[PDB]
Amino acid sequence: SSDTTPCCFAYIARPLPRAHIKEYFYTSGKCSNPAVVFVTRKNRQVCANPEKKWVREYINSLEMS
Amino acid sequence: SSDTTPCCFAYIARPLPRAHIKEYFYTSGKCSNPAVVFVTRKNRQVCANPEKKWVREYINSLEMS
Amino acid sequence: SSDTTPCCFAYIARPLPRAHIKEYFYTSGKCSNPAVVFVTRKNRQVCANPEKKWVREYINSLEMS
Amino acid sequence: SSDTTPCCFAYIARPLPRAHIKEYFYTSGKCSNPAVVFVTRKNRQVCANPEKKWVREYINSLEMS
Amino acid sequence: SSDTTPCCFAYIARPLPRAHIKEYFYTSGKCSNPAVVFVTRKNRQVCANPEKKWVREYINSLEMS
Amino acid sequence: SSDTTPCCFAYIARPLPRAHIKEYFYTSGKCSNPAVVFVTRKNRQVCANPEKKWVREYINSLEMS
Amino acid sequence: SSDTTPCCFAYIARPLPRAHIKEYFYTSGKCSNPAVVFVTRKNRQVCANPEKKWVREYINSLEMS
Amino acid sequence: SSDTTPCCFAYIARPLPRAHIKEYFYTSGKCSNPAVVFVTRKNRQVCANPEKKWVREYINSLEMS
Amino acid sequence: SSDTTPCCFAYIARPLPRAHIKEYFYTSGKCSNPAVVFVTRKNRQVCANPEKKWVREYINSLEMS
Ligand SMILES: OC[C@H]1O[C@@H](O)[C@H](O)[C@@H](O)[C@@H]1O
Ligand SMILES: OC[C@H]1O[C@@H](O)[C@H](O)[C@@H](O)[C@@H]1O
Ligand SMILES: OC[C@H]1O[C@@H](O)[C@H](O)[C@@H](O)[C@@H]1O
Ligand SMILES: OC[C@H]1O[C@@H](O)[C@H](O)[C@@H](O)[C@@H]1O
Ligand SMILES: OC[C@H]1O[C@@H](O)[C@H](O)[C@@H](O)[C@@H]1O
Ligand SMILES: *[C@H]1O[C@H](CO)[C@H](O)[C@H](O)[C@H]1O
Ligand SMILES: *[C@H]1O[C@H](CO)[C@H](O)[C@H](O)[C@H]1O
Ligand SMILES: *[C@H]1O[C@H](CO)[C@H](O)[C@H](O)[C@H]1O
Ligand SMILES: *[C@H]1O[C@H](CO)[C@H](O)[C@H](O)[C@H]1O
Ligand SMILES: *[C@H]1O[C@H](CO)[C@H](O)[C@H](O)[C@H]1O
Ligand SMILES: *[C@H]1O[C@H](CO)[C@H](O)[C@H](O)[C@H]1O
Ligand SMILES: [Cl-]
Ligand SMILES: [Cl-]
Ligand SMILES: [Cl-]
Ligand SMILES: [Cl-]
Ligand SMILES: [Cl-]
Ligand SMILES: [Cl-]
Ligand SMILES: [Cl-]
Ligand SMILES: [Cl-]
Ligand SMILES: [Cl-]
Ligand SMILES: [Cl-]
Ligand SMILES: [Cl-]
Ligand SMILES: [Cl-]
Ligand SMILES: [Cl-]
Ligand SMILES: [Cl-]
Ligand SMILES: [Cl-]
Ligand SMILES: [Cl-]
Ligand SMILES: [Cl-]
Ligand SMILES: [Cl-]
Ligand SMILES: [Cl-]
Ligand SMILES: [Cl-]
Repeated sequence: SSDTTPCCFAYIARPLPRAHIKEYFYTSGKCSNPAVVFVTRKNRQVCANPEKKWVREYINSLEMS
Repeated sequence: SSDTTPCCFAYIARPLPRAHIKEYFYTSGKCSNPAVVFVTRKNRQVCANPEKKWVREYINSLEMS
Repeated sequence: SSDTTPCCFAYIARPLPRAHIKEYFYTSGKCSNPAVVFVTRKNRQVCANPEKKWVREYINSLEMS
Repeated sequence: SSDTTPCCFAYIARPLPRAHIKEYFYTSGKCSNPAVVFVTRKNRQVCANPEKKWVREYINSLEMS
Repeated sequence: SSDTTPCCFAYIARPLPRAHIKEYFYTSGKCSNPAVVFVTRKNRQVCANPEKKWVREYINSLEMS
Repeated sequence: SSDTTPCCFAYIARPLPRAHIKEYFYTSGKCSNPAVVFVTRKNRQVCANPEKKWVREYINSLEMS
Repeated sequence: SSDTTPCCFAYIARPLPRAHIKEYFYTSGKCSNPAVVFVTRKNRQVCANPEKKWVREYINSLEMS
Repeated sequence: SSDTTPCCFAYIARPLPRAHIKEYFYTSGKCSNPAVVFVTRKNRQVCANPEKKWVREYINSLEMS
Repeated sequence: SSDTTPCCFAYIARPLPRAHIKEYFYTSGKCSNPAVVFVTRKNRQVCANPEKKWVREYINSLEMS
């Protein structure tokens, strides 16, 4: 186990393919920049802006299943 | 006693969507900071500030179902 | 994923059986108390005193295996 | 790969066993808090304060082979 | 470990042979240009245009397997 | 050209010790931020601000021997 | 080794025009005085003090071309 | 070859004909007075003040071909 | 014209073939090491030990021709 925290300082511009996304998570509140991280099936991890529509829709899609 | 207990040391500013939350709990009073943790349908866990209005509203909504 | 942190507030009195320990970790520096956590074969987390000899020996055993 | 960055927001107080440490690294400059992360043989990861003598000594020990 | 980031400034013209791709990832959101990087079996990183059909199909192939 | 190139988007404030640096290089002029990367004996890589006095002193020392 | 190497034993105070410089190099570390030599388009060669701010500004500019 | 250095201790006031100049050079930093030497086709050599505009313009003209 | 000075830090071991030598000169008194430089027909500069008999004979040959 690790004491480090994953933070984001920038976001991807174009929406990654929804079908590739395995899960998501909100970055810690200690992070200076609020962000969402999408995790793909092969464990690519992409920082996303929670203020974006497609990001919110993706999260909504993941939770409601 | 000797079991770990979850503590929060910060809160994200942006409120997570009410419809995603399935339950909540208070962190132990032994923690340095008072906190509420919202658990989502997919078991994402977010620390929240109990002194915030929207947090209170969420808890009320969760309790009054 | 969760942004809560496993913190300890008490140390186990009786040394755990070594053959039950599958792994260990140090609690975050965010926690007010320094602590070692052992994870058992049954995935239970047990806080232990970092200064105790058996604790240091278990850790050294786990790392040097 | 991932575009999240490991950040530290607190430091361990007690020096961890030098012999357990496999490597170290400096956290990114994006991180609000400057830190050093020690990585053990079994990949425990511990945040450390680079302004501490034992931390600097450990780093010196690691890089000088 | 390094705090530099792999960024792209040009996209390969000829589609890479699929059988040589062993991994992909998206460049950080910090990079000025959006890009897809394919990692070859010879461990070389190749920038590709995210909009190109063969690029999206390669990614989709890599994630769904 | 289709190869990725290292870019820096921040610098740690605390100068790493001169003695563990074995080499340096400038990031591509295509990067949004001008930067120097110091490579340690154990191949840690740290982004540095070329406009800083200590960075230039280090480079001079590395190149004058 | 038996070949001569250029050394500098002083520096002109007034910085030469940046636009005139096409390249630069460090004198050998064997030279008693550390120095940078700027080479103009018409191949004039001027000794410069590497500890000067404008000199490192020039070098940085020449590198992030 | 010679280890004497050409130095200037005064400057011409009247600008010499640009078309007569085939080259220029900065006097060494060893010289007490910073200066520019213009060399004519028939190898007349004139000391000039680099702080004067016409001198700078002449140099700029020579370097930029 | 250049502000740098040709200095030597090593003496050639095998005496140059006399017929290859075009001219000679003494390195500046500014150089930390005394030396003789022979200029070859191919316009290369070779540092030589000023104490060696063959060096002094070559110089004597060149001056008394
Ligand atoms: O990864 C989430 C949590 O991990 C802990 O190790 C860190 O100390 C916390 O600050 C963080 O919120
Ligand atoms: O790739 C690793 C990370 O290094 C950090 O320094 C950067 O802020 C990130 O943008 C980058 O993704
Ligand atoms: O002008 C080209 C210059 O390149 C440098 O690397 C050499 O040390 C100089 O001797 C040479 O004059
Ligand atoms: O590593 C950067 C290199 O850039 C070249 O242009 C310089 O002449 C070298 O002195 C330098 O080492
Ligand atoms: O230092 C001795 C002198 O020798 C001459 O050849 C150089 O042009 C001067 O710059 C130098 O100062
Ligand atoms: C790492 O340690 C345990 C798992 O061993 C737990 O998930 C903690 O939350 C994490 O920091
Ligand atoms: C969420 O949990 C930890 C951090 O909380 C880590 O990044 C995991 O990869 C992710 O699933
Ligand atoms: C992860 O992706 C590649 C490796 O595949 C690279 O090392 C980057 O540094 C990281 O983002
Ligand atoms: C250093 O590289 C990345 C971050 O730069 C990651 O945390 C690795 O685990 C570490 O060794
Ligand atoms: C004179 O000697 C050689 C030419 O033979 C060289 O140019 C030196 O720089 C100069 O002092
Ligand atoms: C510049 O080179 C030497 C001195 O550096 C000499 O004066 C020449 O005449 C000039 O062209
Ligand atoms: Cl965005
Ligand atoms: Cl899914
Ligand atoms: Cl609900
Ligand atoms: Cl409020
Ligand atoms: Cl606590
Ligand atoms: Cl004991
Ligand atoms: Cl500390
Ligand atoms: Cl080691
Ligand atoms: Cl941060
Ligand atoms: Cl150190
Ligand atoms: Cl960039
Ligand atoms: Cl393209
Ligand atoms: Cl296409
Ligand atoms: Cl070194
Ligand atoms: Cl230029
Ligand atoms: Cl620059
Ligand atoms: Cl004048
Ligand atoms: Cl001309
Ligand atoms: Cl010298
Ligand atoms: Cl001899």
